[PDB]
Formats: sequence, C-alpha cells, structure tokens
Amino acid sequence: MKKKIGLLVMAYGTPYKEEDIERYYTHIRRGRKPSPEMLEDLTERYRAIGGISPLATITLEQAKKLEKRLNEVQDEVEYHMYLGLKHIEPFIEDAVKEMHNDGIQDAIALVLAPHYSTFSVKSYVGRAQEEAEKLGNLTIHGIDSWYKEPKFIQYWVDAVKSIYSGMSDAEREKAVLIVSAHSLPEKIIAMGDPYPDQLNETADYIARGAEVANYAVGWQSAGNTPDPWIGPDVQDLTRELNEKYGYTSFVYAPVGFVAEHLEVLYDNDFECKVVTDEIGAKYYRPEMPNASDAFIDCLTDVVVKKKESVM
Repeated sequence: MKKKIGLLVMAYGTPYKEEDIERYYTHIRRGRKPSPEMLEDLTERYRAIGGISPLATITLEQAKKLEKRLNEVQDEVEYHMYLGLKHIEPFIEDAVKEMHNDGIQDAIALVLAPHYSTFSVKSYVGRAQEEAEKLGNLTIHGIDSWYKEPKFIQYWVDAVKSIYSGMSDAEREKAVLIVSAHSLPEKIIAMGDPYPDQLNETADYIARGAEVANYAVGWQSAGNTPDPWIGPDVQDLTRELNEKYGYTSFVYAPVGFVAEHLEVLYDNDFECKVVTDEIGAKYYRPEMPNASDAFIDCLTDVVVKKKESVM
C-alpha cells in the first residue's frame, strides 16, 4: 500500500570538525587549496561565532524531523530521506547512489533555501539529476522554490512580530526591517534569473502580515570576483538608510537562510552590529527557523504539495 518515495534533502554543507575547514574551503575553491592567510581568517571567523560543531547538526536535524513529520501527517506514502551536501560528506552523488541501491524509483528533491536561482537549480537539483540518468530508472522531481508557502511567511511574520511588539511606539517609527539573502553575480539578472524579484516579494509579504511600516531588501555574503555581485550589501545599506531616513533601529531578517550558520552568526550578528554600533543604532536579529517544529510543519506542506503535483 505505502508507495516508497525518496526524499532528497539538499544544502551547502558545513565543517563537522576544525580539521574539515581546509578540505571544505578546498572543495569550495574548485579543489584549489586556500593560502595560510585565507585559512587563518576563515578559522578566526568560526572561533568568533563560538565554534564549528553546533552549526553542523542543524541541517541533519531539519532533514530527520521532516522525514518523521511527513510519515505521520499522511498514510498514503512512505517517505525515505537521503541527505546530500554540496561541499562535504555526505555528498549529493553519494546520497543519490544510496537511493538507487535501495530501489527508490521516484524522489522529491528539496533545497534548504526558499528561493529559486539558477545557481541553486544547477548546484543541487541539476547535479542530482546527472547521477539519476547515469544510473538509470530514477526520476528526481525538483521543487523550484517555496517562498510563497503560507506557513513559511507566517513563521517570519510571527518572528518579526515578537521584536516589534517589544518596541516603544516611538522607536517603532525610527525602525526598519531589513530583508536579506545570499548575493550572486549580477550576470544572472540579464540572463533572466528571478531571484531578486522573489526576495522582493518575500519582503512584501512579511512586512504586510507583520504590519511593519518600513522595510528594505539587502544582500550579504558576496564572494570575491572581478565580476560585480548583486547589491546593495547589508553593511552599506544600513548606513544609507540611516543617512537619508534616520533609522535608529534595524531588524535583520536573513530570509534566504533557514539556519544559524556562519553567514548569519558572522555576516549579520558580527558585521552588521558593527555598522549599528557606529551610527548609534539598535540591532535586532530574530531566531532563524533552524529545526523548530513550526518550520518542519512548513516543509511538510511544501513536500505534500509537490507530491500532489507529481502523483
């Protein structure tokens, strides 16, 4: 009776121990080992945010809680979960290989990032489908995005509601909600990538449902290339809006991310707080979804919806 469906959950990956940092950075750099200088900086950023190990368990927990919740909320299908990471074990290819050996014929692929981009599609779903065809008899169905999902927007609306309801009505007038995601090279825009458009819309839904008067979209974690990346960066954006609009409070909602990883704990909690402390302004950053049960229930719906579209 229970149709066995594979659940391929994907993410970027993160070092498990400190002696993973090197080979992790190496993989990220297309196999090009990092220099002593760059390695020490990376290592230092991890020390600053309180270590690499607490970050490592969030992704797997998300995956595992999702597997359990899915097989509870419905009787029709048995979901068998497999985790594939981009830059560390278990790699995407070793995950889809296991899925093949177990006899899984159809699998639903879910990226742990709400927005569509060409980077994501080719990094995850496209990479997974390259082994699926190589081995034969396995069809992977990719979820394009899930930012418009009612329980995703409600999570962040609720999260932002908390912070704003503890503000004085005066501070509320001098506060701005800054909505962000990981930056990508600007080339994608000319190419037709609707990623910045999807983030813009996400900001509109969250601000509206939270009843927040002022908001703005920003970007973070841009790489180091000669090619320009999508801006403005959150650090620069903070200074600009404080200048022409005089915001003395900034609420960072890094909506492209689902977890407190290096990008949130450093790029927001460290680097943005530096900007706010300068301009004489207050800093707020609400809880990331991480493995919270309300987030898992959101992911359960996106997977039930996708299955209903795939039968």
